[PDB]
Amino acid sequence: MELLGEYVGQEGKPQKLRVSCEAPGDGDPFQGLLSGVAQMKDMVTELFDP
Amino acid sequence: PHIFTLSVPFPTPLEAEIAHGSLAPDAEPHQRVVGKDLTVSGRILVVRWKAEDCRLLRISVINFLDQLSLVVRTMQRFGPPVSR
Amino acid sequence: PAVLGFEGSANKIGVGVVRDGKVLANPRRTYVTPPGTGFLPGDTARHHRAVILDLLQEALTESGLTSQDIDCIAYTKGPGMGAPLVSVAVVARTVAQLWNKPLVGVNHCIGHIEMGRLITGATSPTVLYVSGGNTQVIAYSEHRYRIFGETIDIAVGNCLDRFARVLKISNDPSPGYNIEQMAKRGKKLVELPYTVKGMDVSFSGILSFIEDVAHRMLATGECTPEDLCFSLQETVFAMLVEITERAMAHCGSQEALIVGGVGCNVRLQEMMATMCQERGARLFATDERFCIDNGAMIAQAGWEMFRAGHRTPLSDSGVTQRYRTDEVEVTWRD
Amino acid sequence: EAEALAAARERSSRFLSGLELVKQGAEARVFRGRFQGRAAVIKHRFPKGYRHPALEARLGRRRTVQEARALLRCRRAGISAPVVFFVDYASNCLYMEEIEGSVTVRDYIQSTMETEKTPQGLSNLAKTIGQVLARMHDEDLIHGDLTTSNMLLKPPLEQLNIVLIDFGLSFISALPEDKGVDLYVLEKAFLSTHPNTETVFEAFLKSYSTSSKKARPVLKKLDEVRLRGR
Amino acid sequence: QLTHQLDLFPECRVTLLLFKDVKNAGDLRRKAMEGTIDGSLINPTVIVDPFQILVAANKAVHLYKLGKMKTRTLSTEIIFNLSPNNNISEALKKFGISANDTSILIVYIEEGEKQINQEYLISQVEGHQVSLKNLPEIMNITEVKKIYKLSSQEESIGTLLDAIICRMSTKDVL
Repeated sequence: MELLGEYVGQEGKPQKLRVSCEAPGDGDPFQGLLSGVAQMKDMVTELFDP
Repeated sequence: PHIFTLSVPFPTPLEAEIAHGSLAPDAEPHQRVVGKDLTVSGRILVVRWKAEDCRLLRISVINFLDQLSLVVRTMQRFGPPVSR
Repeated sequence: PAVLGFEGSANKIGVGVVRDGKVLANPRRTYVTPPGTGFLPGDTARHHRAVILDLLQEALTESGLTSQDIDCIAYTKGPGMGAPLVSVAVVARTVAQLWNKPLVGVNHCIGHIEMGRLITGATSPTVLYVSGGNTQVIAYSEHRYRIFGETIDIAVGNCLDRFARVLKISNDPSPGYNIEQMAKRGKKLVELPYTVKGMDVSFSGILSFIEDVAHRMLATGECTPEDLCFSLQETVFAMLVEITERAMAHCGSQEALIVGGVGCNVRLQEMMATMCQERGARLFATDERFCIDNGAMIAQAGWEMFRAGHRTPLSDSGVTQRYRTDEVEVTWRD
Repeated sequence: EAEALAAARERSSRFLSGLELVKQGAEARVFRGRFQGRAAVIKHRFPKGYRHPALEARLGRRRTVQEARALLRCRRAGISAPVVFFVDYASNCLYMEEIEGSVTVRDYIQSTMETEKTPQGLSNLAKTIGQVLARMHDEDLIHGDLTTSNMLLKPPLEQLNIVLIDFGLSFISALPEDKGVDLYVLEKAFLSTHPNTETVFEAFLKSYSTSSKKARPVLKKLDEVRLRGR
Repeated sequence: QLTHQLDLFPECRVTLLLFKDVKNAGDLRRKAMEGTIDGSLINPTVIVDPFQILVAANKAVHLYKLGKMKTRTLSTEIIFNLSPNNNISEALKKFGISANDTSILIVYIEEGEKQINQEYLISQVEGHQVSLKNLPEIMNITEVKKIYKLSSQEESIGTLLDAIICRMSTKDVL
């Protein structure tokens, strides 16, 4: 129940990331979902570009 | 042999099947070294990408994830997923 | 049934809402650009994504229909651009899997020609067809669409629009319009290559040549650009209508229609009319916006490619960079 | 100047008033009559089409001049070709003499199948036709549309002497691309006018491609046409 | 002699005469140039038929009665319109009368009432009247085809009338 992902190339070490989503009941989780969208974009960029 | 697995949590299996399908059948402009593995598990969707060069890798990642984001904005503006 | 023609190919986007024989909504945000810079795979996509939900909602509220009153999601199967089409597509596939609709691929050019069949309403005429990516003289012969006129390099739409580009005219609404109404005020036409090689054209020789004019149009100051406008009007409209009546009398046809990237011009209407009077043939009119790549034409061609029963494999479909109308299997007609 | 053109109007009215129909259509006018005692016929290209002046004259002029040059170079090379009298492009007229023995390779293939079964003498006609088309393609004067109805025969009716005519849609810069285009139109004419002559056409193809040391890139470009439809 | 009814600009009447027993260089050529001879004087040893003359004379009539012609006189035009050699110097010199003949062909073209007495010219030039069937006898093929240089392969499928016709058609566009 959270935006969950994991990268392993030939490093053999787990690069596991995940971010929480908006708990429903005060709104739809999709807002926290787009939040995690932006988050994962930032993460994949800042990790892979350098 | 760069591998990248990711578990998107959805509310219902409806979004599981949808976001599995609506991005699978495209033989991507670049699968030359990229394998797209879309496995639905309940209401979660696991997706595993396989690549050999990180540039087109990142392009696939972010392009997909924004096709995702667009499925999301549609499930906010037309959805959330209807029972089918 | 209703069809969401989800077209955007290179510099365009649009939602053709086709239902009950009318193109209810053909909205757009013509991706108008700095002078003569376009044909984008990337920012076309950025633009189209940013605006596409807005355009969907616009077309839907104009039509007043719901996500359960639309009956098809026709994405342009090709030949478009790479990223513009997949970004066009993911919405098509998603609203299909969600609204409970089927993904359907549709050829691009057959869309132009089907909207022409809605424009003409004549007995299976040959069609000179030209857009930003086509130079064909077509007739539906032997169960398929037969290519009698085929370029190798460029296209009358592509040609006239790249010309109006390299002269930095106001890209809106269509460079063709600018070269059309920029014409009448120039004289002293010249001789540019006339290359008709039996039933096939090679428009490349046209375009490049006019480029080599601009230099001496500024280095000597003894010629105006309106000259170039009227001259290319006369020349290329001649070539096209000449081979049109030729391949017309060949197949026993006396009809002619011009659709696509350059149909906005009216000089072509005149020359087609004259070649028709002389050889006893009849012409058909033309227009600006309809022969510009809306989203309505792909919805139209989807009406046929979909009413028949042609479905795309839900497990494989989408990206194309060439998809020819004799690589098709047209079935809705014998 | 316009006075000479009025006199030309007068002569065009005089020579061409009271003559029977021969044929007229679509980039061709053709009549028939006498010339100083001899027999002759007429072939006419024209600035009689209206799209724009200042080119239409150039158009008709270059058209008829090309046809005249083609007939001359053809019959002077050695190919059997008709004889021309004089070329007055001031109205784009053509006076061509008739060669007697009116029969086409179309008519031959039509008639000789009554005695021929599993074509053998027709395959030999195909041998000869390949010989003569390679002979034309020695310096590659493109008939621009080879056909079964474009090959006449002059007697004797045994040595197969045949004439090639109507070089109006012509050019001599032969590109194996356009050459394959020609050979394709050729095969299409075979299949259309003649049902299932694969033995005939194969005899013909082998005869030509043997008698012609050039058909290889031509047929390769033809194969290129086969996968794109040109 | 015999008179005809030309076509393709028909307003003229062409007439041919054949004479013999001539030997002189300057006086007769000057007689021709001075117009005191109103016919057109040609050697007999390069011609094959009166039909070549007829075609060249029709060329002359047509290009004259428009004035567009390179020429200005009907008489001198046919002589160039026989030889397809675009170098008009030799197309006038050789194909015309030289001092290498004991016989001459005369071509006259008549319009309306412009009449030139026959006995007048018969007196003007020395020679005996001979009928027009003597062409093949003086015809020396060894030198006739020297100006055509035509291929025997073309001769295989026809006569030498149309072989010499097919090439006189093309000296104008090229």
